[PDB]
Amino acid sequence: KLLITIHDRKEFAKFEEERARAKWDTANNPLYKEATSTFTNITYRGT
Repeated sequence: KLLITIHDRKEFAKFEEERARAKWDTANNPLYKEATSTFTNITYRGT
């Protein structure tokens, strides 16, 4: 629908993937203005 049609949803399931890092987030809100989900900002390498 958005870009890949696979992780566009799946990173909202395990939250461990994030291709575009929630980006589309259509599984939650319209874009990502409300509450998007990203670990990649704090889970960089493991610090």
